[PDB]
Amino acid sequence: QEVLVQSGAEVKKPGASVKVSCRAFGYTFTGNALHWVRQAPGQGLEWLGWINPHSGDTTTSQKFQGRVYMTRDKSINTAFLDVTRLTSDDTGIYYCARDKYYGNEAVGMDVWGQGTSVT
Amino acid sequence: QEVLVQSGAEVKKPGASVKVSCRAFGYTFTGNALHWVRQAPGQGLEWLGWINPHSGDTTTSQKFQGRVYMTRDKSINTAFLDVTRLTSDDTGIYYCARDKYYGNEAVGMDVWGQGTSVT
Amino acid sequence: DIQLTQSPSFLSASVGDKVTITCRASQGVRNELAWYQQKPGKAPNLLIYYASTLQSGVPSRFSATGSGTHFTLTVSSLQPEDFATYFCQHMSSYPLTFGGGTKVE
Amino acid sequence: KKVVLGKKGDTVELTCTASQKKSIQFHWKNSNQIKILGNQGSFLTKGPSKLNDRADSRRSLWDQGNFPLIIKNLKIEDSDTYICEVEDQKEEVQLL
Amino acid sequence: NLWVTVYYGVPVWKDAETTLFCASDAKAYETEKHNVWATHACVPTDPNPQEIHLENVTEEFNMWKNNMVEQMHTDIISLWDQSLKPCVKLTPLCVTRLINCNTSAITQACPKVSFEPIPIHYCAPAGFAILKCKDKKFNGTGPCPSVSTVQCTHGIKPVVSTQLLLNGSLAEEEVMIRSENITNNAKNILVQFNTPVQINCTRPNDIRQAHCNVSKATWNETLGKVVKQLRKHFGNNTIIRFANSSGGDLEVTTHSFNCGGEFFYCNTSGLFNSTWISDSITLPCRIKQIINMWQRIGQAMYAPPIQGVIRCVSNITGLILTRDGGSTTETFRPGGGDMRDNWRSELYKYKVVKIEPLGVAPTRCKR
Amino acid sequence: AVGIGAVFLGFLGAAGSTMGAASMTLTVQARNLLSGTVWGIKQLQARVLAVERYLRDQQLLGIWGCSGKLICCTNVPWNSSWSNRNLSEIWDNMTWLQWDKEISNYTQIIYGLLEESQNQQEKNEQDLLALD
Amino acid sequence: AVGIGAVFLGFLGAAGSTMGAASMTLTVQARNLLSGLKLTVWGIKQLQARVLAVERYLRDQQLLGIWGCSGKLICCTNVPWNSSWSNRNLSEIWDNMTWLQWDKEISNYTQIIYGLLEESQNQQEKNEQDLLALD
Amino acid sequence: WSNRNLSEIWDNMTWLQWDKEISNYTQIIYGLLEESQNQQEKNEQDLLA
Ligand SMILES: *[C@@H]1O[C@H](CO)[C@@H](O[C@@H]2O[C@H](CO)[C@@H](O[C@@H]3O[C@H](CO[C@H]4O[C@H](CO)[C@@H](O)[C@H](O)[C@@H]4O)[C@@H](O)[C@H](O[C@H]4O[C@H](CO)[C@@H](O)[C@H](O)[C@@H]4O)[C@@H]3O)[C@H](O)[C@H]2NC(C)=O)[C@H](O)[C@H]1NC(C)=O
Ligand SMILES: *[C@@H]1O[C@H](CO)[C@@H](O[C@@H]2O[C@H](CO)[C@@H](O)[C@H](O)[C@H]2NC(C)=O)[C@H](O)[C@H]1NC(C)=O
Ligand SMILES: *[C@@H]1O[C@H](CO)[C@@H](O)[C@H](O)[C@H]1NC(C)=O
Repeated sequence: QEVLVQSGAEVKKPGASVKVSCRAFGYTFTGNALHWVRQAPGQGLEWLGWINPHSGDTTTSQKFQGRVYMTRDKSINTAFLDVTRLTSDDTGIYYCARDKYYGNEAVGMDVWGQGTSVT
Repeated sequence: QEVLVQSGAEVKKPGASVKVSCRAFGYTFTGNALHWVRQAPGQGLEWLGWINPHSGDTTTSQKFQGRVYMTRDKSINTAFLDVTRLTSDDTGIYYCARDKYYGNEAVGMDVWGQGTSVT
Repeated sequence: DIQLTQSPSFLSASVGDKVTITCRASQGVRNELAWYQQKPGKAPNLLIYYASTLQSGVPSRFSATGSGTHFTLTVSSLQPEDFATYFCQHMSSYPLTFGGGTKVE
Repeated sequence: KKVVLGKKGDTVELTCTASQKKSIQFHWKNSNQIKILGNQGSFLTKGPSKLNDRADSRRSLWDQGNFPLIIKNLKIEDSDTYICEVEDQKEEVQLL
Repeated sequence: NLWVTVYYGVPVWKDAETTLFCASDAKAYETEKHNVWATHACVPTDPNPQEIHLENVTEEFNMWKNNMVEQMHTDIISLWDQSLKPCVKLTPLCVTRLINCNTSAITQACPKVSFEPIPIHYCAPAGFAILKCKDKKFNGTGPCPSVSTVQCTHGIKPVVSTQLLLNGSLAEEEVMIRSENITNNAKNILVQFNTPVQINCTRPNDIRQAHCNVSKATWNETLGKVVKQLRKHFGNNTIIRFANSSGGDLEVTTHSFNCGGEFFYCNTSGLFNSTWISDSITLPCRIKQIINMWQRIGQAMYAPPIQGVIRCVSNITGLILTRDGGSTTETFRPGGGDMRDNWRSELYKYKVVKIEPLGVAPTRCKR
Repeated sequence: AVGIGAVFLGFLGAAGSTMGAASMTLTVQARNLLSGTVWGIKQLQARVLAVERYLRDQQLLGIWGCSGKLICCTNVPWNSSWSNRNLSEIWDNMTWLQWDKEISNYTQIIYGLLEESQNQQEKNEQDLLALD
Repeated sequence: AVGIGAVFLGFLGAAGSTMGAASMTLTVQARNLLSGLKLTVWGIKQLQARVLAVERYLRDQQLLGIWGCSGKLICCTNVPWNSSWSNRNLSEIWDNMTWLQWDKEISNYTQIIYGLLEESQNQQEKNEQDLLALD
Repeated sequence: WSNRNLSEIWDNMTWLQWDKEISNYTQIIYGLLEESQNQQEKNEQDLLA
């Protein structure tokens, strides 16, 4: 029942910004922290950022600070990931993941989206 | 206008139990404590005990513990007296009486019922 | 950062085998670890949180021990649905990172 | 245990009485697990028995708390123990 | 050593049976007799629906002893008896083993109007909540694994039907059968589909004749998945038979429903025919002028319908059946006629609870 | 571990949660108890009855006089004959629903002891202390 | 003498008592100001009774809200007692005066008490706690 | 939320202009003072007692 639904594929020319959406079904959106995980083709998983959907607080890794922005919309239970100034490195599969979030801290990523392919 | 009305006279076998009622008119029943006193014919009064009609607590003399029981009914403003294990000593007139009850203590027995003859 | 290494890089085993995967941390992380399974083309599924507790819905054949910088993921019997990629992650301090990736075949 | 005798070729009324006065759910069944007839609230339904076109109930008299069974042209083979189901109460009656 | 503290606003609910209101949308300009009923019925809807999923908690659902079935019954009798004005009603009065009953007659004006049903909600007042069971394969009675609280109900169309279910809500995963007690031979079983069966059922341009076409292959695979879903309760080796009806009135031996303000009665003899072991079907609908009233006991006579063409399509979403237990094969015959059994297939998963938000708890305070 | 702050579960969001984690979400469920011709006065009846339902509980929490609501402490001794289970079992391992189920039949004596023990013993002692 | 405990004189029961129980049973009379076609006029009468009762409780509670006590049904304020209001010993007031005759004596002077306690002391306790919180 | 000092706000400005200047940030003030301080002060006196 708990599921995260992502948008379709996207191909974008380098230099601009990309927006991808992730909507939550089956769980209450305003209580659970949300992570962004990207995967290069042939490589492992690299972490991008994590967002509280209630207060709007975000935290991005220092390798992607000032270039990756995370926003949310409570009336549709959606989250938007903006990643700006793409090179050929950032081509891959994007994932939104629900954090388990026990005791007001990060625990684990239980339910993930189907993923989007950005090129 | 304030009276106590009792049940009719009864005759009973030794070893049985007798129940006598006392209904209060003309005063608030849950406001004054009720005494029970008996009188065998030929001499003065003898005392059993007295009861709070509101809290439900009873007080019985040490000559009649476990033999004389006192109950009450707030819905019909009545007090019931049960005398068990009868002998020929308890033959006489039984009285319920309204305590004056000034200053959270016993003061005087003002209004008395007409009496119930138990043989 | 805190770099997390996995051993062995590629593992080969048969059906019904008990094997162990070792996760090594460059710094102290206490009991803060998560083990995941990723199939090719799918999304990762959670297996172990808090380095010892089994996720509901995962079969009880999995186990996970370890503390400090040393962690073991142990399976007792192997099945054809089990052969996928296995990841271990830390969340103790910024930034987070995943493991290198172990292939079982 | 009510036992009633019907003559051959006549009309017999047969009775189960409920406790209250309301249009409620009742059922009428024979002994060998075959339904005779019941209600479905504001209507009547009949069972798969041989007595399907032969049994009648009075819709006016249901509101009183009694639910009748009218059998015309009584035979030999229908002598049986009939059960009336009124809110998990077993009211059984023998018909000869 | 330990003292007590009071807590206000605790998550504690008990079971209650208080009244609620429809709170459904009303257009307030048109005279279809549902909308002008809806304006004097209740407030229009809140456009942003509240849905709060809960954590791990179990609750005992029971859809054979619900309270909102009675609220549905009272509200929709109050709608039908104020919208459909009949030409003449004959009702038993039965003034009090000898009972004399006089068939009282009520006469009034009877115009003809459209009766397309509308979706309505059911929204509780302040201090109450509606729990919804979210198990995709729900038995009907017992514990629920993950409940969710809702502001109020999805849109229900108050349709009246016998022998069939119209305009309903499909199941989540598969066709589900629901019963109060298997092997009781007196309780209706409710069957909820997973795919809609589209049936067209219209009066062509005698005026009391109508043809009612349903597809064959979709209904065949529908009955195949129904029999595959009901074979788990009967040993998976028994022969299963479908028969048309057994006696009864006109509203129970035939598919009795409403279409365009006309009281359609359609025979279903050629629809429950096959026996199962281990292009288009037409039904002869005859528009009748006599009916047996379902709100009480009594009969009703109406006007002849409007001349012209009357068309209505519908989606069969469920069935009301019962068992013919014998002494072996199993026969299922379709039943119905109680609208409480008709509206329990749309309120099978809903519960009303009352908050008691004041508790006590021991800890180590002082004044 | 890393944190980002507190969250919002919504109304009835922590009914399945533990005893200690549902002692800080009382404010969300405080507000919903008030909220806010024939078939035109049923709505007024429902609103007035909800107002009376809130105001009775407000009077009950004002008579055991705290009025600094959502928690207040009293010095009524918790008798060990009720809830003989340990503090750590009932405060960290068990939901609120079973707690209300287990103290369902013994609540009225607790209410009647709070109302009478702590309103003429805490009061009329401040008046004696205020003689100087 | 011997005793068993308190009794229950009920609603408005100590209306003839001389303070004492009437100054102790404040909780029995304050708990029922809330009480815990034919229907288009009668229901309007019943609702107008109930809503007016809710007004009757709430507007009396707001005056106690202004006079900052919050420990309801008994609270102390620091207004001095003028001898022009009543010249009586407290042993004359609290042993030999029922509440009804005391209100009958005071009721010509009550609005001045209400205006003085609203205007003076709540404007002299507030805007002084802000001065106390300077450092 | 507002860059004005403590002197101009209490003697040179009306309440209506302050309600205009605060209406962009009323909900954050309400949420902060509703959540944080009554989640920190309460259960702190339980630790004190
Ligand atoms: C229903 O769903 C709820 C979630 O909504 C579940 O509640 C959670 O249950 C898990 C256990 O599976 C809890 O996880 C534990 O959290 C502890 C948090 O530490 C704080 O709390 C403890 C309480 O004593 C304090 O002592 C401490 O100082 C902190 O303030 C962790 O510390 C725990 O991990 C440690 O203990 C275990 C015990 O064996 C060790 O093995 C670990 O290695 C580690 O040392 C533990 O992980 C979680 O907190 C619960 N949530 C909430 C909000 O409380 C329910 O379990 C679930 N089921 C039921 C039936 O209700
Ligand atoms: C908890 O309270 C109960 C009463 O509420 C106490 O029960 C007492 O039990 C004895 C046993 O005979 C009686 O004689 C007393 O009269 C009871 N008390 C009262 C007030 O009626 C019980 O003792 C208390 N628990 C503890 C541990 O003291
Ligand atoms: C007391 O009341 C009298 C009434 O005239 C008034 O003159 C006097 O000033 C008052 N004194 C005080 C201290 O309030």
